[PDB]
Amino acid sequence: MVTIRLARHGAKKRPFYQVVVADSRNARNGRFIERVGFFNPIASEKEEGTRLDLDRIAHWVGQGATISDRVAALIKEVNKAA
Amino acid sequence: SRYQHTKGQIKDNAIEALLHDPLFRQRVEKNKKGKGSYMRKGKHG
Amino acid sequence: ATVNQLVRKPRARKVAKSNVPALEACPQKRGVCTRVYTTTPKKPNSALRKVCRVRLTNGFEVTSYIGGEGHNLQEHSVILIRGGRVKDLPGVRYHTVRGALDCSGVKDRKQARSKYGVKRPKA
Amino acid sequence: ARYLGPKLKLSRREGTDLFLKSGVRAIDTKCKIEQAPGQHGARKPRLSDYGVQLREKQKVRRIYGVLERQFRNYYKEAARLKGNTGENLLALLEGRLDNVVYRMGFGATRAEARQLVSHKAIMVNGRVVNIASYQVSPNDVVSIREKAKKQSRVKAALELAEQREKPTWLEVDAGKMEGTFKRKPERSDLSADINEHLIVELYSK
Amino acid sequence: KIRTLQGRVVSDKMEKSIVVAIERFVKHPIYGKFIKRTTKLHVHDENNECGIGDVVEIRECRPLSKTKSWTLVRVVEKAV
Amino acid sequence: ELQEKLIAVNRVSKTVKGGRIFSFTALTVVGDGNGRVGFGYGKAREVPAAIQKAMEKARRNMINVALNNGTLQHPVKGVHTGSRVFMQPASEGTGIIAGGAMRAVLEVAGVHNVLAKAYGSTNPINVVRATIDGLENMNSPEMVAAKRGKSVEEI
Amino acid sequence: SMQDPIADMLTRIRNGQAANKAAVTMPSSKLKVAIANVLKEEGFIEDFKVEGDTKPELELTLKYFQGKAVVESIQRVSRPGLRIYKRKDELPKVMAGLGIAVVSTSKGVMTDRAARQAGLGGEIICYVA
RNA sequence: UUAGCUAGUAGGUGGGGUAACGGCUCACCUAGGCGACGAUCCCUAGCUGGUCUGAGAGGAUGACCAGCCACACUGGAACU
RNA sequence: UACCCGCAGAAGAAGCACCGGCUAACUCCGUGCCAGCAGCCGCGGUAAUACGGAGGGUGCAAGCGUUAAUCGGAAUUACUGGGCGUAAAGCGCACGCAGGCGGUUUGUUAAGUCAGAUGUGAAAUCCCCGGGCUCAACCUGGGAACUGCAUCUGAUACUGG
Repeated sequence: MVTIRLARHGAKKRPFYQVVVADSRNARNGRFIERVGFFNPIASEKEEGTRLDLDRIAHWVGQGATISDRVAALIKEVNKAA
Repeated sequence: SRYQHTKGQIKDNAIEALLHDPLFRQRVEKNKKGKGSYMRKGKHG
Repeated sequence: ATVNQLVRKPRARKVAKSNVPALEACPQKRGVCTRVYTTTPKKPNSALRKVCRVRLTNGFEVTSYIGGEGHNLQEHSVILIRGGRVKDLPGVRYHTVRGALDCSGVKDRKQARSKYGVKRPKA
Repeated sequence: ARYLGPKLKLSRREGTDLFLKSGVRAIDTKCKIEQAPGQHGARKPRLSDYGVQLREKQKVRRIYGVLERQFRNYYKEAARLKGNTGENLLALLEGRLDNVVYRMGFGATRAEARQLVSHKAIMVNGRVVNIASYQVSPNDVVSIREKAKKQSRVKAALELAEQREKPTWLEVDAGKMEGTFKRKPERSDLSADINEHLIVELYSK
Repeated sequence: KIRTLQGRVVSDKMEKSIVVAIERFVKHPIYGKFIKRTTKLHVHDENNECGIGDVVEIRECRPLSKTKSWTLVRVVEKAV
Repeated sequence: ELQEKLIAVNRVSKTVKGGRIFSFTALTVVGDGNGRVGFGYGKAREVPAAIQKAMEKARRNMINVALNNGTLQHPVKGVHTGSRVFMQPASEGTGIIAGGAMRAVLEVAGVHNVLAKAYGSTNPINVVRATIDGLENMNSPEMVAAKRGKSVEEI
Repeated sequence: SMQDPIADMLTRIRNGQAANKAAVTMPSSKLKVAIANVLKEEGFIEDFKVEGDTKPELELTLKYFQGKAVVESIQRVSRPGLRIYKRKDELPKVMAGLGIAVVSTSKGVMTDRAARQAGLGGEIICYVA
């Protein structure tokens, strides 16, 4: 099925996660359908560090896609503060 | 390390055979003056 | 040189042969000394120059210069050989590598030791 | 990664003062500045066109402390930028920390100022920077930290900065031991004995 | 609103079927000269109607044999 | 006042009953660092005698060229015998990127910024002819205003 | 035989300009007159006339300055062998300003400059210097 | 210094087959189809995004990362 | 674990290639067309700045050299951008099918051509402006670019019909 998940990138011990509407069979860093936002867990906290696209995630959940554990938490947390 | 001579198989007398190899052969010298002595360049300039 | 002529038959990039084809684009190869011998050079030079015939791991049997002053190669010494032309001396397109496998390096160098495989003298 | 040798062999090969000993003692007492270094110096050469381009690059390198692999990288950057590639290249050497230290006059030489920098005596904007090639920006403060106000080196060095010329592009405030890199220096602000066109010609062969 | 090529009719020995050269003027990639490059096509003609030499017009439908995926919309010029 | 390079010094020769009479050619350019350039080519039996005959032959025999801010007006070609020679104006801080004999001529002409390239032969004497051939036929925006009888925003 | 008559006009200029002729004639056509006009508006030639009904004859009058030609040089670019079209960003400029291309656009023959203002490209006929 | 290749071959009608169009398969019928815009045959090769070089146009290349293909001791075949 | 603080003492940490020209850097001693060097020219036959050693110097520097391989330089396959009287190069001469090219004028068409719009040209890479690792490599946000292909609407000077 179609999912919404984090692909890892970044250097070693300093990850960085793109957020990617994939088919679930494809490998983590491989073939995605869309990119939708990002997530930096090492961020400075004076300067962004997470940005989802809530308008295009809600579209893909419409058409009937899953979400991860993490991408769920990131949606909960980017609707509290913003 | 053994000279590889241009004579084939030596058959009798080897000194007289090597005498007629390029191994030996007159060495003449370039004159530095007169009558075959022109350089373009010269060793440094 | 007419445009129309080049459409129908375009320009041939003339493709270049290598000077070291026994290597086959390996940067060295290994082989075995068949035979080791001095020979006289081309004109105008005068000398005796040390070269071995050598059968490579890819079949090719080729002759090979030996650098430096003095050596101990012979029948069946296993040696490493590299590209490198020698002029005063016809048909010799490869050098032996000194100080690699069964050529030990040169006795009593001080200058340019790395080209002859000679360890820094302890002082 | 650093020239460890005799500093006046370098100054004789250029035929120039490269500022590599401070000026407690002046230059012409110590060495022989007119005569070139080693055995065959008093004989002139006809120095070739490659020669004079090389000789000029190595003057600049040997002032600022920089080695070739690193200098070549400054040159790539300096060309990448928009501007005269000579003027840009000298901006990027007057940006360097170890130099900016010395031009504010906490070091006596660039080799001293580099030992400050490496030994964690320098902050930039509060943070301890300890690497010589750090590129200072406009409106950064550089300043000494609190062990290293109590050194004899730094006080005696600030005496020697009053006898040299003043840089325009720094505001130093020398009782505190800080100062503000205000703007990038222009070509007019720097020494005009350095030809820069020779370096650029060199690399674009 | 259908994509529709034109051409002309370089055989018609086959039964309900013709062969139709499409010309086009391509710039050569290197030398800059514009060139006649031809594109032959087997085409479905119902009614055996189209003669040899005839200008014609054709469209891409589903596959109809091994070769044909092209069917004949209308004739334009003919009998010449 | 004016700047004066020595490009090249051949030894040439002439045969006689005796054997060879050797002799030296030198080749010099002079210029006012500001759009004037001569070249001269001396011969003599000693070398410093020959450079001197060239420096004289260069001062007289010396031509004007309209530069623009220390570079060319527009991209010029030039040719003499085997030597073809293309030069192109450049943005400030290129320097004179350019060959052997070319590089001399442009420096004392007071070009500061060019992209040259010598095709063909690179015989020093025929290249400084081809380079000067280039620079002298090259033509300003004020000259072509006059030619056609305009003075437009092409200016 | 006679297979590019624009190149013929351009050569007839060039060769007259070399031989110090006041004027040159050729067979007319529409397109020759179009070009002849651009060449005149830009000031390389003094004036052209056309005479004849049945076999018309274009007579250009050539132009000199310091006892020396105005038309320094004049290439054909698009030939019959090799037609050369260009989009509006890709238009050449000739001596980095100072000469002129001549372009056939859908709004007639004009200079390179006047096709950049009008925002067109097309077949490039000829450079002039 | 490979010029003629092709008889399920090229098209038709009808049966069968496939998730699906189809000589995919079969029987009958027509005698076509491809080719100097290089068919056929031989040699070499996984393809691309890219990479290196070059002022550029070009040339060389396809290791890592990513997309597609193919293979799983060699050959053949199905089953679920 | 990054990162931060304390202790001791200049302590524990410099080599490789080159110096005849091209090419930055020169002098002694040995050797005597021998030994050897050499990328190309070439050096060496008793005063070797070219061999071997020493002293000095130049260049790179935790690397420095040799070899192999690609592009460059090479306008030496030349589209950009070469030639063919004697340097390599005009078939021994013609006729002529495919092919390429085609005088002048009006109309029409709109294939080439040009302009505009939409769709696509995966992400990474490259380039620009930023941000984060003390700096840098490295990572990353936004853009530009992907010169292409298709569809639609115009233009009609040139080419074609």
